[PDB]
Amino acid sequence: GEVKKATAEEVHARIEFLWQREQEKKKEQVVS
Amino acid sequence: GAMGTTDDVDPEAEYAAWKLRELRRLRRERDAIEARERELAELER
Amino acid sequence: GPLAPNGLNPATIMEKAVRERIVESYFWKEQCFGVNEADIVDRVVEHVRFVGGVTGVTQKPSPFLCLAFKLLQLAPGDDILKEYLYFGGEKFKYLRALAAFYIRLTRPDKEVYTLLEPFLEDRRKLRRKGKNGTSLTYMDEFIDDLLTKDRVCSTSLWKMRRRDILEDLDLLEPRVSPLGSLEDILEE
Repeated sequence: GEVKKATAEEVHARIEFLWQREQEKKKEQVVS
Repeated sequence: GAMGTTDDVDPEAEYAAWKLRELRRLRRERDAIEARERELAELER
Repeated sequence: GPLAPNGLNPATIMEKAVRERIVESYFWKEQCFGVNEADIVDRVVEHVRFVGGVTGVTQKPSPFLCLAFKLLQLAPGDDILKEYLYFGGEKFKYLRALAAFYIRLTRPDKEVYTLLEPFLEDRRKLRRKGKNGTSLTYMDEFIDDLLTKDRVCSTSLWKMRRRDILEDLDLLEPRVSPLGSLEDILEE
């Protein structure tokens, strides 16, 4: 039931992912 | 992005405001040093 | 119970009152549950819209402050903090703010200065809430506050040696402002 500790690479990937998601959301709002 | 307020609306003005802020910081540092200098100058002679 | 790079104990860094207000808060129970460093990034981009300590008539601890406390709990390594600062900070400013705040809380003065001083050139707008209502601030103002003030976001900042002291012991290089170079010419 413990929580896994994130690696620098994992956090990096998370940042990139959120960045992509946000930009995509902006594209969806401009397209809509 | 969570922007507290949108950036890059008026880059000239925003940069100018930053320039003013940093200038004020330099103002504070220099004024502090000058104050100490006046204190020692007065006390020593 | 690991201790920070500086002398301080992570549990005691924030006031007992502030800790209690955070843990009792809805945002801590709802949004800080099961959270890790990547999840810290998630909560930052999702829920952080201003920097502050406890605010309002309800003395509500900010999501910012709560995530700071969660960072104290996690005690992230320097590499992850670098990820926050540079990659996260370049992309998400409030993440940089959070990282700077945490570093100021838990890193040696030399590290604090060397890490945080470059972001005095970061002029991106931030939302600042708390003392004297709600106002607009900037990243460099926040950094300056971290470097020069005793208290930030309802958190007492441990006293650091003066920068000149660190320079004299050759632990630090003199800080170079671009405006300093312009200013030398202006004063003459």
